[PDB]
Amino acid sequence: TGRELIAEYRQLITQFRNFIRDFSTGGFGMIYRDQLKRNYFSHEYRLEINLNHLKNFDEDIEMKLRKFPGKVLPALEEAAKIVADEITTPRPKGEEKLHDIQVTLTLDEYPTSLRQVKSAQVSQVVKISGIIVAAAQVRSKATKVTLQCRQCKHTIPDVSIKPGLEGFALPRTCAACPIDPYIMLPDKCECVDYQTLKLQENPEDVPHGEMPRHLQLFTERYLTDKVVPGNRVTIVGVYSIKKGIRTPYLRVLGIHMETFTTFTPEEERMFKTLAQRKDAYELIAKSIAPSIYGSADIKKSIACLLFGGARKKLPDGITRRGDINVLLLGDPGTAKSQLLKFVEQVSPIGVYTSGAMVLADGGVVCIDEFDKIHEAMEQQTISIAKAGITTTLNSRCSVLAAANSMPTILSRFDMIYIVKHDVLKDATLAKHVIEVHVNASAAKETMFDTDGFLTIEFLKKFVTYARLNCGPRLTPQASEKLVNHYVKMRNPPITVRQLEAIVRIAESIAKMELQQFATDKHVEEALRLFRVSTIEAAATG
Amino acid sequence: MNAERCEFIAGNSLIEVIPSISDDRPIHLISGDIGPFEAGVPCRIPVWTAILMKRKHNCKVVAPQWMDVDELKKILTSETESQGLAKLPDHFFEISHMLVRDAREDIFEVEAVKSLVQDIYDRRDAKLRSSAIEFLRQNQTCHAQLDNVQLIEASSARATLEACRQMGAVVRNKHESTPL
Amino acid sequence: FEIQRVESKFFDLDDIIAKSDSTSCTFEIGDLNPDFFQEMLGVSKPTQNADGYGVDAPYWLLESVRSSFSIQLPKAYSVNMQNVLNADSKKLNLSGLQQHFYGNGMQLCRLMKGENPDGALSLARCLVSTLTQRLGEIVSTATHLQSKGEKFDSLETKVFLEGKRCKEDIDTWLRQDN
Amino acid sequence: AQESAEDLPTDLRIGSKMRIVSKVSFPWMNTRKSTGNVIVKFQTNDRFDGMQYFNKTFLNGYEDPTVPLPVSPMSILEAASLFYQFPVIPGLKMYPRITAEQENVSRVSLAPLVTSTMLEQWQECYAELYSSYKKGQRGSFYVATAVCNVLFTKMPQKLVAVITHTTSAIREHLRSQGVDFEAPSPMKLANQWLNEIGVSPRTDRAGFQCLVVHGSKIHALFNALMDSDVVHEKTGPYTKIPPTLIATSPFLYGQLLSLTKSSNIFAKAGTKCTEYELKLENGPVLPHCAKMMTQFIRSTNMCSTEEKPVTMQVMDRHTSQGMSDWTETATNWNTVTIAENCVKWTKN
Amino acid sequence: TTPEEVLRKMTATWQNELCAPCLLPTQMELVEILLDQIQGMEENIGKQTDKMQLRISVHRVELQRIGFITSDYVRCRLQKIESNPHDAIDQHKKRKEEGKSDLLSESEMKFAEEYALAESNLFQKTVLEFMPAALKKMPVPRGDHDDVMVYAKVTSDDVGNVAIPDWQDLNGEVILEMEPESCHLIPFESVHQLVEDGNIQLM
Ligand SMILES: [Zn+2]
Repeated sequence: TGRELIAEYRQLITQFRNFIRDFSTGGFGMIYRDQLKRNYFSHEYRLEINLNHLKNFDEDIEMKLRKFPGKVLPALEEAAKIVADEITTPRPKGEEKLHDIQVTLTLDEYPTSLRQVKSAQVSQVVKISGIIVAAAQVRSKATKVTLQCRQCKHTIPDVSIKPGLEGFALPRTCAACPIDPYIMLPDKCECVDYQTLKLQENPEDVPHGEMPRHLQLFTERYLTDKVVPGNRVTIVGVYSIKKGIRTPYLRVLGIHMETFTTFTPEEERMFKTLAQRKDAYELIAKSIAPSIYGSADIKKSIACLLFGGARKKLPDGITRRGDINVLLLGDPGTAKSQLLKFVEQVSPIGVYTSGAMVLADGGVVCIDEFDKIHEAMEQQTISIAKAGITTTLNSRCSVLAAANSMPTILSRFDMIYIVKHDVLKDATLAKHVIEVHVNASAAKETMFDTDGFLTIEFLKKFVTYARLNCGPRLTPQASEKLVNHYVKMRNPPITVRQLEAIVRIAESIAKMELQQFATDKHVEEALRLFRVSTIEAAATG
Repeated sequence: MNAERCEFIAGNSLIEVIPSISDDRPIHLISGDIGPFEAGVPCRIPVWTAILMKRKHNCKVVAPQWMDVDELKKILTSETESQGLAKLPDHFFEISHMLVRDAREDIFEVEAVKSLVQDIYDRRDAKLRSSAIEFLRQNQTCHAQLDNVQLIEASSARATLEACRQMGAVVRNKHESTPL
Repeated sequence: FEIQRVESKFFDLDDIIAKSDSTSCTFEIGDLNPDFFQEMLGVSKPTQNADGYGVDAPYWLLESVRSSFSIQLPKAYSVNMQNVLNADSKKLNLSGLQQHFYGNGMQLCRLMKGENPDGALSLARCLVSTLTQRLGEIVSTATHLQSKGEKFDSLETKVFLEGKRCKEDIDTWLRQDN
Repeated sequence: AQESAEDLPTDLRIGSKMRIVSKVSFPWMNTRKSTGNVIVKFQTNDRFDGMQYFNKTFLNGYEDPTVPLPVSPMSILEAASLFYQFPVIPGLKMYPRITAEQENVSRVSLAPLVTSTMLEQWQECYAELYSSYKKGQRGSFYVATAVCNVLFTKMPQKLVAVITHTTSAIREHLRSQGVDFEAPSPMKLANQWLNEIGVSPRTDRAGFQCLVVHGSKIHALFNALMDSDVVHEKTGPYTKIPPTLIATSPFLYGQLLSLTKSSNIFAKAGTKCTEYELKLENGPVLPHCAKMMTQFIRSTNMCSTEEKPVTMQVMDRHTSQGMSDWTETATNWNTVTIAENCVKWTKN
Repeated sequence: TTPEEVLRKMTATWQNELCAPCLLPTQMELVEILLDQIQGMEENIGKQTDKMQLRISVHRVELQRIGFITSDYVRCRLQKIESNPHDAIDQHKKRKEEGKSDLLSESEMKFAEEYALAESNLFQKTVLEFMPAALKKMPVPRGDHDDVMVYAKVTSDDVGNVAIPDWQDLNGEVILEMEPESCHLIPFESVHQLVEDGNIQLM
């Protein structure tokens, strides 16, 4: 009865060829024909088809494709191959080989709940939604294999293997020789990529007081390496049972996703306009955390932390650091954690936390509750030698620390503040802050913001621009002041660490203006900031 | 030179229409007389004038003889068999696109006509691509023959001219570098 | 009001930038005033060996040196690289090597003609072979919508831009007829 | 600057192509003045008479400068274009043989019987030519190998051989073969110092060149060319095909051959300057060719308006650079102007 | 000669002028005739009392087409003159010395001279007055159309033969035959004279 199946198969190929050629949106717009031609010349051997367009063209083959996908879908792939040959011939010399094309599907329906796939839906096309929770490494699967007999060396070529997580059984005895005599040649088989994923149902759809359920997914060729854990997806695929009890899995036919370092001349002109302004440094310091009152010198210090100094390597190989580090002390209140969260949002790379020290090469780490590493701060490296291990972890970053209160580690911080009788001024602040929170309750009921402060999306891009492009130095006249200041303070706790910290702060201030050189102006502002911050620790405690 | 100017030149061709209005005198265009019009009696006018009347419901357009399905199949057969480009009617693709755009009510067997025109365009495009790729491997000559190319096909393929101009400089540099 | 006829590419910014590049060269000791290295190149003292003063100089200056001098080929045009590029250049990133590849090669041939005719002819043959291996790929690559031309030379960029312009025009004309 | 003489100076470098340009039409062209291609058409006994004049010029084994001329100047044109060559294959180009100068000529598969019998004939043919050159009375001959060109000649006797376009590797290989030629330390102290302290001791290019051999030392070069696999290509389009030999006087297994000739008319811009072009291609352009072609022009009186000169050009002579340096009787030239009163060239 | 012939000649002139890389001999005579025809038809329509009828719309659309052709031709020639004005004057004087047809009309020549003076003033005020006395001459680039290719179609019956450079040996040249329906990819300087004579249409 094989000729009847051959007649059915060739009829299906004829109808799918007619669908790919004749479907149109009016005029000369044959969308699938044009898409197939563009994909083939782009060297992407794939096509994507909408089943509602197919249902409007012919209802019967669409219904058959849904109910018998393992029988009907290879005919559609074969029809796509034939139409691609017709479209592209005569191909140029060297490109005579005809490639093999993968067909994918889309479908406009409500997805089925992952808990409510009926047992009648085995071996049928279904649509499911969820979250990707895990993703394995890509592996190879054999499509066609060559067999040879162990004793008499007779061969069976081009034995084809069915798709999915299915095995296949070898011939038990020789066709032309003991039990199970055939072997598989490693050199004369064809292979394609595949990948396994795991899908979790959406937490919105879990019934109250229960854990979510899971399903395993199988993907092939162009559908591999398309997703990462955490992604939200909708999937069209065949519901299958893995080879009287079996576990189920889904063979994927279509995925739908439910979700810097480059600039325009407009962006460069915007950055340069802000750099050309005289009040740019004060404007950036004002733009840091506008919801939190006051703290002007602290906001200036955080701007210096974000921009940093230059980084140097002399001919003998000893490097000089560019990072800057800041510490905050005093009462546990006054929105310290909100300042740290703002720096975490604004910084090009960064982390907030209460190891963690490693994870920010070129970035910023905010540490709360610091009263809970000396090598990490100075050497930008930590080391270990315990039983059976010795390694070193190296990473470059700047650190902002908040404490609630060792005298040893105070040497490692460039700037220190003590936050500390507010009640009369705090009455006006209470009026403003409670008016803000009642306005937030009422709410519950692109360089500039509306209030003149800089936007976060512009500020983050501008910091990322400046760090990769400015790189300043000091003028000799700027260098001449620091020598006299150092000698006077030391011969009226003065150290070379403090001198290099002042030099780094002066370079950081000159970076924001996009200067070639730092001058006496930047040195004097750096000295003012250093005195105002550090002498609080000399006066207190 | 671009596709809009190609369509502009293609508008000067003549085509036959059947008016429903009537008029007594001729119309003395600078491009020559076209009238008079009698209702139900066909006559020949320019393509731009035909489309202008068809938009105002003043006539019915009669398609060219080469838009018959048998004639299109003959053209496709010759284009498939010949190694070079086969010969076509003047402004073939432009007149096809203009009439499908503005007068598809009057074309007969519209989908079959449209599909055959798309087939002819596809394989002529492949022939031109292969010829240009095989030319750009050359170093021995700066000449090729491209008989029966259409104006819009020539307009779409101007990268080859720039590539040949760039190749000639390096060839001249090698000739001047040859010692004596 | 008097007129001076000049080169056809006198005002070309790309040609000025191409002339502004520099190559490694060597000059004979004592045959030139050592004021030259401070006067033209801004170098206080030449680096010196048994063969001569060793420096880098720009092409605009090197054309004016009617005295004796010698040229060393840069890294991108060294003979091992010539063998590599002549073997297969169909997918290599020439812009990573040099943004003015063919232009600097033609300048090097014109300079090296008096010192080393065989090396000059060998480099010219290499340039012709390298461009022949890549022009068809450029003209084909221009037809994709997602192409952005990252790897191409300044000379190849002209062909790429013209091809993409033609593709945009014909696609815009076709999509009226829906 | 310009250099000049009464007659054409000799250049001994063999070239690949000759082109001659004139403002006066050639005899077979005179019907036409429109732009187009013209056949070089010969008439009656002209080719046979030119062949007679050629063999009579070279009958003694060296040139006789006193033979009477033919009557048709077309026979002078024919006699200028002839030479003898071995080996023989129809449909394969046999010059130039340096691998850098081949365009990609097509593959030709051949039987081992054909290649073996060809090599067996080649050894006898080459030995016969060399015997008649050294101890007989032959003038000169050329050999074009895959790596170099060689010339054997006599000084106006003393014998001289010249080799051209060699590498340092080929020079050292000939040294290992035992040829001699008149071609154009502190590290030991450092190693000694290291060994004296007890530190462990484990702590020429010159481009392309020519060579000249005098006298009795030529016989070593003869045996080297007989032997080496360096000159007998074992891999490529010229697999197992022996080197080419060329002469201007007959030798055993030598085949008589002729250059390809063609001609064109160009017209431009409504000017007086129609231009008439003659080409000779597809073989070596030996030094006698230019000398006879000068006589073809001067016999047919194309110089009569000497205010409109005629120019001649010979190409690819740099592959054989050096063959005219060993004497004051020769010259390097590439482009030449002919008049009746003089012949001129550049200082070069 | 009819206006129906003048318009047909003008269209072929417009196509050749767009395709050619340099300046063809001027054809402002046909432009002046067609502009006068536009004005005559405009005044004739202005004498009509009834305008909401088919004839007036057909006439006005034809005037639209003719105005487009003439305007685009003049714009292309002005954009060519602006690239190098001194060289255009030089080529016109050389054609006059050779006794050939005009490259520029009188108004085009006047425009070229006035634009050249206006362009000279900016360079003299910005740079050249500050130079040393040897460096005060005005630079003028040479022509640049040496290696340009065209697609060309043959229309005349008896065109004959053409010569092109030989890329195998650039000392010499190769001869081609042009059969009277063919299309070629060819250098422009080989077909320049035939494009002037109207035996070749550029594409
Ligand atoms: Zn068996």
